[PDB]
Amino acid sequence: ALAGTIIAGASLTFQVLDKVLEELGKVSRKIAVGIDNESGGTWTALNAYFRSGTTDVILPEFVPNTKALLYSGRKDTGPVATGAVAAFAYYMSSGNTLGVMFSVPFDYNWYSNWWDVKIYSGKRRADQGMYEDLYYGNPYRGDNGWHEKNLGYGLRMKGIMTSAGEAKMQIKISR
Repeated sequence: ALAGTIIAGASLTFQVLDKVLEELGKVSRKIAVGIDNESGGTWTALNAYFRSGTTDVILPEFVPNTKALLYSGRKDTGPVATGAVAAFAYYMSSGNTLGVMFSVPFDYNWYSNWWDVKIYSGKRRADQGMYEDLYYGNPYRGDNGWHEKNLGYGLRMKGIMTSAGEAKMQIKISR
């Protein structure tokens, strides 16, 4: 499989993320995530908190500098009207936590996809609290466009999230 593994950061592309979407099979709401670690140091996976949906893989445990992690999520299978919404976190060698949130709702008539990345001081696990901080703060929209900002601590991020039910999200963390 692809999701749950690490690859060369330079090889992370939309084709790779789309192949991640394909391995999820037949599910109407899913997401493929790829985060390129160019922070200057390795990261260690903490945990993933799913508010909606679930995942069939484990967060890549270690993500050395210059490498990208591949992850995926999906709505619960079957006759349930839900999407894939979660926050997951990585503990960076710098001593702070990278929090990542994605939201792919079941409906788009009154909802869009949203996402955000933020650095928290110390070792912080992903939970409802982190999800709300990221979703109700000032998240980017899954608008098929690239967005970038300073994350503080000498790091910044640039990423993109697509707008449909089968979403792709590519992010790069650079020093």
